[PDB]
Order: sequence, then structure tokens, then C-alpha cells
Amino acid sequence: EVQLQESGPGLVQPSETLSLTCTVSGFSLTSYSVSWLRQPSGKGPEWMGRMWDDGGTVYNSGLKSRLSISRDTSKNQVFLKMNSLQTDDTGTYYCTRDERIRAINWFAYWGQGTLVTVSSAETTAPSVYPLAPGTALKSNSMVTLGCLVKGYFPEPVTVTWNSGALSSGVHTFPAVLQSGLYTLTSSVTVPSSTWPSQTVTCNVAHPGQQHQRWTRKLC
Amino acid sequence: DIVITQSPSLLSASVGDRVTLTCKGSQNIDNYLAWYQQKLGEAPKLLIYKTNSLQTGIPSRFSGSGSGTDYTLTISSLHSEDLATYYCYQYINGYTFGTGTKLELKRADAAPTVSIFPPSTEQLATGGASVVCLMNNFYPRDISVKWKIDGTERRDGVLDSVTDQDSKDSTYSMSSTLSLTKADYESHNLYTCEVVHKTSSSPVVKSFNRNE
Amino acid sequence: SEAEGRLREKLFSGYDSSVRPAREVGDRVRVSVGLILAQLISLNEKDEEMSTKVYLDLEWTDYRLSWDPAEHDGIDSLRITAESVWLPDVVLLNNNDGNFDVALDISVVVSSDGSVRWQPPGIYRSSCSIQVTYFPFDWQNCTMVFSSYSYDSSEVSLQT
Amino acid sequence: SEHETRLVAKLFKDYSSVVRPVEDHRQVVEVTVGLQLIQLINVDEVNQIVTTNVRLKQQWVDYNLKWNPDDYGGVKKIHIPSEKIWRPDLVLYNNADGDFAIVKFTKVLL
Amino acid sequence: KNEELRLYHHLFNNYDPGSRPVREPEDTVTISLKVTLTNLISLNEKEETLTTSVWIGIDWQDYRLNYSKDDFGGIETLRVPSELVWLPEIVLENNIDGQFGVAYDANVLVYEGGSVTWLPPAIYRSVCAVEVTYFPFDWQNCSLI
Ligand SMILES: *[C@@H]1O[C@H](CO)[C@@H](O[C@@H]2O[C@H](CO)[C@@H](O[C@@H]3O[C@H](CO[C@H]4O[C@H](CO)[C@@H](O)[C@H](O)[C@@H]4O)[C@@H](O)[C@H](O)[C@@H]3O)[C@H](O)[C@H]2NC(C)=O)[C@H](O)[C@H]1NC(C)=O
Ligand SMILES: *[C@@H]1O[C@H](CO)[C@@H](O[C@@H]2O[C@H](CO)[C@@H](O)[C@H](O)[C@H]2NC(C)=O)[C@H](O)[C@H]1NC(C)=O
Repeated sequence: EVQLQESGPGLVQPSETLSLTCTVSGFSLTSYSVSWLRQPSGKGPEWMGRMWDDGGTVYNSGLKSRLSISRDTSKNQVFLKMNSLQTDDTGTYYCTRDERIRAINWFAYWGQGTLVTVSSAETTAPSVYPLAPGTALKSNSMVTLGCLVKGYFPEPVTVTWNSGALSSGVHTFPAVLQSGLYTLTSSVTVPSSTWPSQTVTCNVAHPGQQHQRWTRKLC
Repeated sequence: DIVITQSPSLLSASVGDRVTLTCKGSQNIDNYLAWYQQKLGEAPKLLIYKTNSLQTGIPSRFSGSGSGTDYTLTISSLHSEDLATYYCYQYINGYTFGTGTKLELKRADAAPTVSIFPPSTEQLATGGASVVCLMNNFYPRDISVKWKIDGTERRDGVLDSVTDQDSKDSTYSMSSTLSLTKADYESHNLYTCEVVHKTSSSPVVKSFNRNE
Repeated sequence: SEAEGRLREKLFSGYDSSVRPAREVGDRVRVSVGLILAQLISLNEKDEEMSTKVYLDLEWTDYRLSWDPAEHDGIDSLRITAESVWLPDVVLLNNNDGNFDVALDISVVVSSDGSVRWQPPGIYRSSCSIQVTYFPFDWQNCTMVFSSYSYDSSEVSLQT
Repeated sequence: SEHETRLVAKLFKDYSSVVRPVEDHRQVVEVTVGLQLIQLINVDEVNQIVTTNVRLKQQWVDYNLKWNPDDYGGVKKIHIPSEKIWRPDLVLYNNADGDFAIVKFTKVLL
Repeated sequence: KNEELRLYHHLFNNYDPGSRPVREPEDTVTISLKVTLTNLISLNEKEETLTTSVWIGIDWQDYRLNYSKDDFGGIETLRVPSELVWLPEIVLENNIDGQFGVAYDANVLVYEGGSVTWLPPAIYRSVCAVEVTYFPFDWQNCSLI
């Protein structure tokens, strides 16, 4: 019944302003308070502020100057606005319905959360370098070979092996930021005799600029 | 505000086990502590509030206990659906959250499939020389990796990431990289990847000499 | 007087007379305490008690009671019964008979800038240490000690 | 103070001054009682009555009147009318011709 | 949750202190009276006023306030403000200062089984005609009605 859905921009530049809309259904904002939480990357969540059912607002004292919250009771929407943005603000932002007992409040339902990334970097296509072992040192029934997906921005990047022929023998290790851009790795398991002769190829695409590449395995 | 810590940081348990997660404050939390469950890409769900009030519609296998500055969440019968990260939080003085306990199904030990790849000449043509080393389908996630170049250890430019539990075998896969310039790469010839894991008293090593 | 009723209803919509008009949580309320002596009723040496009839002169700013007079038909000041606005609990601490409060809760005057002025009459019987020595040529130094009973110096700042 | 007004409104929305301010009825309300003597107004030897000016500092915890300060801008204390809340019914057992109980219901520091 | 709040709501959500605790109008409410004298404050012969401090023990059955401790967590007594329950309005008729009622409106005690107890403290000034004939060896037949 009770549902909340955050929405907003996935990327924002530093010192710009962020706006998020918490859509609400299954209850009326006039009778339930809505709090905003954020989870900074690699940190526990923190409480940012609350839209009271009576329409008042309260903010985390560390963010009070940076924050404003407003609502539209006809649309059942709660709006978060933040300025003076910085890279530390990158994280998942949640809006929550707050339960109460007397004056005590706690978060009872969470929204699905919107990932906000604060970065000035422009969208960039990935390079797809081939990865092959330095020597076929053993006739293993399968050998791991991979592709390096480096230099792209923003997330996500999609990687496949011979399109639909990737099979479950593929891993997509999480991307890592370096120098303001992402790098990702993937690998496939293939027979030691197959990969030097068959065109075993990784297929990589990037929705940020509709980029596409394919790189075979060679040594 | 009341600082909160959780233990264990990562816990592995088999389906049907009784497990308890401990949450400890820096001050008397006065039973105003709550527990919620989070899953990757899913909205967090409140399990318990006021340290023992079960949230409506939550399975009764979840139960809470504690007083003063120590609190525990108990799952009396771990289902496969209960594998998630659990955060305690406090709402009597500010709002502080624990670091979260990640709960995974216990898995039989597996040695990492270690492999190493030189920077291909297609990469070297661009002047990039990032080396990469992989360790697939190992368990437990406890692993340590060191880069050595011409026998000399390297730490600058080292990066790594680890996948979650595989949806079919619950093992972990790890990638590691060593970004280098073409000049820095060509300055050396021996490269090796050293991986330490609990399944062996000595590290696994994979090496290559010059370009493939 | 339609505009006066509209303004009066606007001011007290959502008002709370039990809550002091601090804007920020750390803000103090400054209350100017004046005293107007209307009659020295008596001095009682047996009880060491001085009876006086006085008018207080309490003035403070209540930001919640501010308004723009040009929006409200030029009403630049308003007279409001004291029970409906927040009042500082200024009381005679050194009273001798237990009558801390004023004798009559007359209406306060509220200015459009939120300045509230209150001049309630009081009948007070303060304790006064009698200088017994030089009777009947004696002179007495009686004191009336006015303070907020409840609010601390960090919440209500009294002033002469 | 909008924060303080909201706090006062939410504390007393469904507060009951009839029942004791315990979490569980088996608990005991523990009241700290300090008599302050302000003035020895009179000693009446003939009537055997002593008139004194006193303050009765009563302190106790109300389980229902807790709040989180960060919900209300950091308000850590408020003053409220004592007629709103439950109070211990301290009575002067040896009252001769005065009031038995308190009659000046000054504000409560909460 | 506090069981006293459940008990209070159960007893008083549909309770009228105006009507007597009788199922039929012609029923008498039996009151048990136990006046406890704390001290004889004074006998003022000049004003013919006896001043006494008393506790007025008043007990009666109110079937509307009946409850069992087993249904409410073992509560055996509930304190309720006397303004909320029906009271017999016992007054000192032969008072002289006009103070008919008690000096403190103490809470009533609603025991399980519907027994209500009230024991307010009262100071009473009452008419006592003084027979001064044998003063100072006199004895006085003061009375409280
Ligand atoms: C202390 O004061 C008490 C109150 O004044 C005294 O008690 C009263 O004493 C008088 C003495 O004359 C009694 O009056 C007599 O009562 C009897 C009994 O009849 C009673 O019942 C009938 C029928 O209901 C009624 O008509 C009467 O009034 C009585 O109530 C009569 O036969 C006599 O004619 C006469 O009226 C009072 O009855 C009595 N009242 C009470 C409540 O005790 C007490 O004697 C004084 N004691 C001392 C030591 O001085
Ligand atoms: C007052 O209430 C009590 C509690 O209900 C009544 O006592 C009996 O309680 C049991 C509960 O187990 C009921 O089944 C009985 O019907 C009750 N009545 C009797 C006569 O046993 C009690 O009767 C009520 N009335 C009075 C006057 O005390």
C-alpha cells in the first residue's frame, strides 16, 4: 500500500543545485511526516530533514543552510532542494514516511532511493583493450580471458561476450573511479585451444553516448 | 549524537541457522532503537522498532532484544530471502545509523582461479599500460593481493574491486589493476600477481615476462 | 470593525500563548520592567511588610504578533486581552503574603512591529526589613524584587 | 518558536494526566522532593501555628514527554503549564489552617 | 503500553458522574462514613467555632466502575480525580465559615470489584455552643453534622 518514489537527476555538477521529487501514494502528506535520508558512498545513512504533516520543516543542523524542503499536498509530492553541492554529497538519497508515538519519530517506510552523483566530468566513451595471458602455460580445459573497459563516463557500461553467447561463465567486477573517470573489467572462461583461434569477442556499449565496441582475443 | 557500532561487519550463516546481530551505542539508547533490512537496489524495510516491536507483516522469526547501550536482532531461522544488510539506528537523540551487518549464505571453501594479463599492444599503442589480475570464484571473501614488478613491490596505481556472492554458487570474484605509463611499463620486464587466501598457507602467484 | 476582526483572527491563527516568542532556539526575550507607584498604602512594622498599589510597565517584542498595517486597513496598533498572548511570568519574589501575580489582567497593547506593552495594576505586600533603630525619625529602605518565576536569564532577559 | 509550538502540540495531543507517567503500571514513579525555605513569615506561639514561605522542588521523569531535540531545532527544554501534566499529590499532613496542597500551579520545566 | 490507561478508558469512556451508581432510580446508594480526626486545632469560645482537621473516609459501590484485575494486568487500585466519578457530595452542615466541602479534592481510589474509596483531608470550622458555666473546669459537647 504505502509507497514512495524518489526521482531526480543522476548527474549534477559541483556548486550547482540539486532537486529531488518524492512522489507519495497510499497515504496523505497531511497526516504523515516525510523525512529525507542520504547514504554517502561508503558511509552509513544520515538524516537530512523532515517535512512535517502540518507543513513545517526541520533540517539537520549541518545542512540547514544548504537545504530546503517543500511539498504539494494536491500532487502528494515532497521536494528536496540543495545548493553548494560538492563531491562528498554523492550518494543514495531516500525519502521516508515517518511513524510517530507522542513526540518521538522514526522512519517506518523507505523509498527505493535515487543515486545522485556530483561530478563535473563529461560523458566519455570507453576504450576496450584485449586481455590475454602472457603465455599459454597450461592446456587447461578452460582459461580465463577478459577485456579492460577504461576511461568511460558516466555509469553504467554494459559488457557482453559474443552477444548472447556470453553464458554464465562471465563476471563483471564493479567499476572503479580513477582520475574522475570509471574503469571496469570483465572476463570469460574459454578453452585454451579455442581462444587463440576462434574469434572470442567481448561486446561493450555505453548508453551515455550510444558508444559500441567489439574486441577479439589475441596474443 | 549517540555513536553506534555494529558487529559482525560481515557474517556468513547457513539457511535455518539462528543468528544474532549486535548493536552497541556510545550512550544509553533507552530502547529507542530500530532495525531495518536493505537489499541491493531495493527499498529498505523496517523490521523492528522500540527494540522489540515487530513491524507489521514482518515474519515473526525476527525478534529484537536489548537494554541500555547494547541491543541485538535475532533471526531464529535464516531463510534464503533473509540474506541482506541489516542496519540498526537510534532516534531518541538525533538520528544515527550503524555501519550495517552484511549477511550471506555460508559456502564451501573454494580456491581462487588466479590469472594475470599483460597490457596488450593495442593498449600500449595508446600509451596506457594498465596491468590486470583476476581471482574468480573464491570463498571466503577474505583475500589480499600485492603487485610486484621486477621483484620490487608496487602500491602506486593499484586498484581492485570484488563482486558480491554469485547468485548460483555464492562464491566471490575479484579484479585488480595496476595502471602504468608506457615508459614505466617498459622500464621493467618481470611482472607477477600475488594472492593470499585462507585455502593455502602460501600465496598463489601468477607471472609473465614481457608482452604476450 | 471588520478589518480589526480579520487581523485579530490572522494573528492568533496557529498562535500559542504558552510558548515564548523566541525566533531561534537560543534567542532570549528582552522584557523592560518599569514600575509606576500609584499609592504607598501602608508600611507595617509588626509584619515587616510594605503594601503598595503599583502599575507595572512591561514591554517586549513578540514577532508572532507583527503585521503590515497597510495590508490591514492601516491598523497600526491593537489592544488584546492579556490571557490570549504570551506574557512573561514577572512576579514579586519578595512578597510577604503569597500574591505573586498582578491584581488585574488588563489588555496588552500590541504594535504592528510586534512590540507588546503591558501595564497591569498590582496590589503588593512585599517584605521589608525595618530599620528599628532611629524610630520615630527612622527612614526605611524597602525593596520590590520583580523577576520571571520560571524562565531563566538565558530565556527572558529583564531590563529596567 | 514554530519548533517549540509544534513540540508542545505533539507532546499533548493524546497525553493523559490521569494515569501515572510510567511505561508499565508495575513501575514506581520516583519523585525527588526538595523543600526550599524562603522565609519564616510568622511563628504563632498562641495558636501553635508556623507560617513559612517555601518552594517545593519536585522532580520526576515523565515517560511520555520525551522528544528528540533534532526534530525540533535543538530545543532541549521547554516550560509548560503544570496543570497539563500528571503531578504528585504532595499534601502537607500537619496543615493547621492553610491549604493542604499546592495551589500556585507555576510552569513546569520539561 | 500502560495498563492503567486501558483501565481508565474502559471505565470512563461511557461514564456519567451526574447520575447515581444505581441500576434503578429507587435504589439507595449506601455510603460508608469514617471520619478520622487528625487534630482538634482549637475551640474558639469567643466565636463559638470548633476548628478540626479531619479525613472523611467515604466508601461506596459503583457498579459502573467494576473491573477485574485479571483483565488489566493485575491492577488492584486506580487513582482517579474525584471530579470524574460520582460523589455523594457529603458536606459539614453545621459549619460556620461557609466551607461546606473538603479542603483538598484528593483522587478517589477505584478498587477492583467496583468499590470506590475517597479520603480527602478537610479542615472544618463548625458551630459549637460553649457552656462557660464551669470555666476553666468546663467540658464542651461540640458536634459535627
Ligand atoms: C451532646 O449533644 C448531643 C446533641 O445535642 C446530645 O444528643 C441529643 O441529646 C438530646 C437530649 O435531650 C436528645 O433528645 C432527646 O432524645 C430522645 C430520643 O428520641 C429520639 O428519637 C425521637 C424519634 O425519632 C426523636 O423525636 C427525638 O428527637 C430523638 O431523636 C427523646 O425521647 C427526648 O424527648 C429528646 O428529644 C437527642 O436525641 C440526642 N441526639 C443525639 C443524636 O444523640 C447528647 O446528649 C449530648 N451529650 C452530652 C454528654 O452532653
Ligand atoms: C464485577 O466484575 C467481575 C469481573 O467480571 C464479576 O465477577 C465475575 O467475573 C467472571 C470473570 O471470570 C465472570 O464470568 C462472572 O460472570 C462475574 N460474575 C460473577 C457473579 O461471578 C462481578 O460479578 C461483577 N460484579 C460485581 C458486583 O462485583
